[PDB]
Amino acid sequence: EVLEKDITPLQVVLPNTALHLKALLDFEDKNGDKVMAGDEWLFEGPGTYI
Amino acid sequence: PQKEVEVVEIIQATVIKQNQALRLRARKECFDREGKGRVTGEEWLVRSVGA
Repeated sequence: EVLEKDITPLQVVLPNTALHLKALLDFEDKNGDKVMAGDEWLFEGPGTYI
Repeated sequence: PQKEVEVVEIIQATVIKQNQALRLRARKECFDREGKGRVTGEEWLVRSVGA
């Protein structure tokens, strides 16, 4: 177990900004509907992504 | 002073004399004092006298 990426702050988004969340590898989201290997969606405004 | 909160800045209330008004520009979608929905960048005017 090697620490790939060291300690870092979280990623908080401003109310009038968004994140271009692109899936790198095929996976299933928490709601579980479907995601391609290369889908792109938009993390919305005020909040914080995991 | 808590650990979960941070004081971004101190804001001195701007004095508005009579026959004067303030031009407010909203940085985000929000409401105002009266209850009018303000979108980002939409400048409005407040004519209330005082501070």
